[PDB]
Amino acid sequence: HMVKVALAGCPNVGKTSLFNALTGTKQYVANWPGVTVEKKEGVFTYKGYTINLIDLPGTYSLGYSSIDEKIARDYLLKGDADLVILVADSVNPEQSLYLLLEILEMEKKVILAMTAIDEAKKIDRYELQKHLGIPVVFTSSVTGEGLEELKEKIVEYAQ
Repeated sequence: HMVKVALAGCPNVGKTSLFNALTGTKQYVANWPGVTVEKKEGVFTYKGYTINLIDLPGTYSLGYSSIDEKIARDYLLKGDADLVILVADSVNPEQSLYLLLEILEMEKKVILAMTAIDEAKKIDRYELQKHLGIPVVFTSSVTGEGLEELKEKIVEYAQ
């Protein structure tokens, strides 16, 4: 099967690192349609599923007026993605949780991928997940921690 998965997040939450760890060199850069804003897109396979991962511009809010947010908002409204992975900073999750509320308006199928889990130690996952009613995965792009659990969640939504 094919699955289209959008990666969303505020600026500086490790979204590029996570994108790179998932796609490796199987990615390429182009421009979003009609604008100069760069688009990264890539592919990986997991357990028979081919996943097209599209990196959305960083956004504090989908409602803002800059081109970055218009791009992300428009893409999420036109629900081409099958699900969304929201990349979130573990140390300071407030902005990510705000964005999550906005995204849930447009797409109910969301996975929360927490980053900076190593620094953070220096959150009860099951508790955060029970609260939110969506899967929450703790990831480290560097060690690969949590990436298997993330991909497993992608295929669960896909079905």
